[PDB]
Amino acid sequence: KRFEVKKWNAVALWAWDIVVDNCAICRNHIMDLCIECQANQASATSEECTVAWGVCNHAFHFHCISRWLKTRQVCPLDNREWEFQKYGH
Amino acid sequence: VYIKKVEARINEEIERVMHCLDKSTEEPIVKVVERELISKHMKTIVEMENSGLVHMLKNGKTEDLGCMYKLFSRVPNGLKTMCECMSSYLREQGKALVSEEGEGKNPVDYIQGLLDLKSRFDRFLLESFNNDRLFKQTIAGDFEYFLNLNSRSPEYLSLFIDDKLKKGVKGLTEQEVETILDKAMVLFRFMQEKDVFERYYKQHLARRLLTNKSVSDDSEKNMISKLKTECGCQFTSKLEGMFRDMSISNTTMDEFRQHLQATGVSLGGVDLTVRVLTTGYWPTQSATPKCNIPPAPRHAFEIFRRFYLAKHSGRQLTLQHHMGSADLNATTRKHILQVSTFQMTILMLFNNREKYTFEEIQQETDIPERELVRALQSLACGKPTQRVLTKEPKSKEIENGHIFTVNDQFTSKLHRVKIQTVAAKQGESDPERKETRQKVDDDRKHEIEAAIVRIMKSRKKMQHNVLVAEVTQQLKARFLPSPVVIKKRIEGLIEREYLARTPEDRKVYTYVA
Ligand SMILES: [Zn+2]
Ligand SMILES: [Zn+2]
Ligand SMILES: [Zn+2]
Repeated sequence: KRFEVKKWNAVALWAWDIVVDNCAICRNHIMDLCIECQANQASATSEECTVAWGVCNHAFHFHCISRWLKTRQVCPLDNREWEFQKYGH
Repeated sequence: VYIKKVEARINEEIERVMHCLDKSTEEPIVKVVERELISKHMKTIVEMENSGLVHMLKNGKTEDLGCMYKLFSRVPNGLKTMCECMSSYLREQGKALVSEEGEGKNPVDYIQGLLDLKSRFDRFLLESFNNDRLFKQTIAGDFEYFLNLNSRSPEYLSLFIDDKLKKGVKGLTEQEVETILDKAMVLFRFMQEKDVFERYYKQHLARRLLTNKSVSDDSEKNMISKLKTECGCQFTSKLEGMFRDMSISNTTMDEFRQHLQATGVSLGGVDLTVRVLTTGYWPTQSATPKCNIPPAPRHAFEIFRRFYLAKHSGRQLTLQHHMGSADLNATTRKHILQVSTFQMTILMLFNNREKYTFEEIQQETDIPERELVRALQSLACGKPTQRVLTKEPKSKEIENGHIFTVNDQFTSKLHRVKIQTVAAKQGESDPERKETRQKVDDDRKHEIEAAIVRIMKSRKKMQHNVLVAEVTQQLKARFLPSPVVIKKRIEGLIEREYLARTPEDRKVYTYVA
């Protein structure tokens, strides 16, 4: 051949049990509102209800995890105390 | 000459009242001597022209500044009359410098000029005013006055620190590097809107760590130590996470090299360098591009995904193209090219069959839009006499039916020639600026709504505007208070279970935890 690849350096991202189809706290979907909301409108304004991303790389609706934090504060899908980094999908 | 002659007059009056008269009578007169005499014309003097304060500031005769400082120290309100004029001059120079008119202010040069004028002002202050408190607070307020404008300044300073950290070519030794870094963080000290600063600093970290390594390998510790004294430890969760992700990436790289030396039956697993990090830390570039990949990178990505889904039970993988690089071994000698995960698919399609066009690479590739355009242009457009992908229809704009060819270009005096069309002159186009502004706006929104739920659970309640003062004081060193935004967002806690904060019954608030 005329051009042959010798070296490659991809960077491979990884996702834990974020479940990009079912929030693990309320069980609705990674997006599509939460249980305390449901209605896409209803005094929401640009639906103030987005996805929250932990350091443990799990994902839930901000509302669900922030309401769950009131009581239990250690991420239900492992044991890690749970921190924050990215908001939204 | 007026200051010198009035000083001579003061001295001769002092010696006269010390001999011919009695020193006791000097005080009332020296009052008028600084009042009905100095104060009188001091006005005309603390302004006007004829080699005046505003002219000696731009000329730089420090002896005159020191002389007038030691002279006007006796007359009351004289320090104020000179502070107001020097502040007017500094505000003029500032609005002449922050001039946004004529978009094109060179980033590393605008902030350099800002440092140049604040340093000369501070040195004139320390040599003449002897570190006076009044002049210091006046220049502080002056700096706070014009720094509310020019919102690209944190981005300009972040681009400056990236240019200084990528390679220490200028100032090979460590002493001047240390001094320039201290001056940089001092300049950053008198800067607001730290959120965009941290965002762009993290973006520059991602740009400098996901590229060719061995930039400094030691200055990162100095940077993180300086940031612990500057930004604090609230942004080191994602900072140390970037470092830990780089560490895990190289560890998994050597581990996958070992596991490939064991298996690696396919030729796809040759010289492989696969890094591993998590979404939270490094933001998603786009919608995980899924364009056709060359058979070798396909096999490499398949092996990496199988490993990440097997050993890491629960974790998986997400293929993408908007990151990384490669070394394309071309072949009179064998010169190895370089492709940054963008030209691999097009060059592989050319290897499979040459004489393609835009339709061929847009039909049988599943190629995206903006980034495809970018790569194609970088490869056949705006190229110096090192063209690796030529075409017959020579033109600036991109057509559809244009055949692509290849040229030798023996000007490469080595075997490792790279095409670094990416990371060009800092343009900062409107779409990327708007999207990062929206991102930092959503970040600010989440930040204020995360600080309020952390604080007001252990504090008292507000009636109308009591706790907003506290939530703005806690964020004074972060960014602007944005009263309208926070007022519109706090009324969104009614839908939240924690502290509905009843608007009509604002007499008593809840504390459900
Ligand atoms: Zn949920
Ligand atoms: Zn919700
Ligand atoms: Zn977790």
